[PDB]
Amino acid sequence: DIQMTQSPASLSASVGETVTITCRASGNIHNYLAWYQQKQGKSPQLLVYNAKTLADGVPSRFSGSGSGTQYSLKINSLQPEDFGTYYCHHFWSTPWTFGGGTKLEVKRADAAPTVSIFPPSSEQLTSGGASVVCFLNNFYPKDINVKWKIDGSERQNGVLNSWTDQDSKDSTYSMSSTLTLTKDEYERHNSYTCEATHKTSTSPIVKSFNRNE
Amino acid sequence: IQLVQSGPELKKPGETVRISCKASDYTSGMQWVQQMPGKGLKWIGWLNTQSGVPEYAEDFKGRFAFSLETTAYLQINNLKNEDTATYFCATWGGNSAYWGQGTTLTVSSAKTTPPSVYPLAPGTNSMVTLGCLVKGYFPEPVTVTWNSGSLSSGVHTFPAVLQSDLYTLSSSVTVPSSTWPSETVTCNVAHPASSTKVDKKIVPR
Repeated sequence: DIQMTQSPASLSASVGETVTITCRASGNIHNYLAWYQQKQGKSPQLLVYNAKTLADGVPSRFSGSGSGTQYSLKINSLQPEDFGTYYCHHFWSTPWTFGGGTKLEVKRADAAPTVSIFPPSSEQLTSGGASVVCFLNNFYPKDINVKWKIDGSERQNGVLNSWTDQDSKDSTYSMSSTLTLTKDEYERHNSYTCEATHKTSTSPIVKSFNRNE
Repeated sequence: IQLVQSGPELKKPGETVRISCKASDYTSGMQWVQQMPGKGLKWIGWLNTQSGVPEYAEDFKGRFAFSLETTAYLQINNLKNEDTATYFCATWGGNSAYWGQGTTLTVSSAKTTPPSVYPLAPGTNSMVTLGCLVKGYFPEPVTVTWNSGSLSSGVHTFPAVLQSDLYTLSSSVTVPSSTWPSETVTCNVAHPASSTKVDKKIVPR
């Protein structure tokens, strides 16, 4: 069993720059290495095979090198369609293992999230439920933390978060935070606040509402 | 040359499923790869079409098996929740590789449930953000659009989160305050599994 150690796991670059992705084999694989590219969960596209040979139709800014147990894929003058995840896959001896993968993301200017908080809808409250939703849209970089407050007190249980991938049009990231409650728990309080902490501010980026208003 | 795979699959823990991969030209041999949601690519094994000899990786020996027909199959036995993922098939030849579009497999004891769609309206600037909460559905996925597709800008749907045995997700849309509420803004949620379709008009509070 020859394993592949791929690094880095994450990489940020901008259109025009050059990045290098490396894979190391736990044993000699004699150039039996294949580099793949995968975008939005779609099917992988072979980029390079046998370590240094470009697949059919692959742009020349792609190039692989290496031998023995050390290989790397170099991408120069990055084009916007070059961003996605990459994987190395050897096929010297069974099992043909894949590298852990490398997510190559677009680097752009910092952008604070645009926060929106939405009270439970009429329809839902009628059914006995009360989900309070908060949107932290179009920010960059992706690191972000959300904190809920009910009547000035932090709330942690009942919260579920989801994160979009880097948008293909503006290179930003978005997040969704949802505080679920029962009609009764929700009606016992007046103020609801959604607070985001992002590197674009040393203060919380907040938005809130009050039932009694 | 192209590889086509059978559509999505939904099975219960302990059942069996057969995934087809049919080529148009049909040599070389083929391989199968597994990819769990949000995870990397994992090799299942490959089949030497010439010698008919299959070769599997440790974690797939026993419950996974390759077979032929221009249609290679990947059958999985005694399905486990963890078998949930997308499965790809692939062959090679000349100066490139050929992969299938992928086949999603969900293995759960959960009961197919349609989603409950709620309007997310503001508790005014030149731009206003609206949304739709798609709660308690199963299985995945769920296609969300706005104004039948007419609104495709300033729109994005967040990945679903699994709570209980059901999925929940929301969609965000940003339009001009001069457009809404004057002009109608409705989100359209379709849930193939339940052959369901729901429309929620975003009505101001």
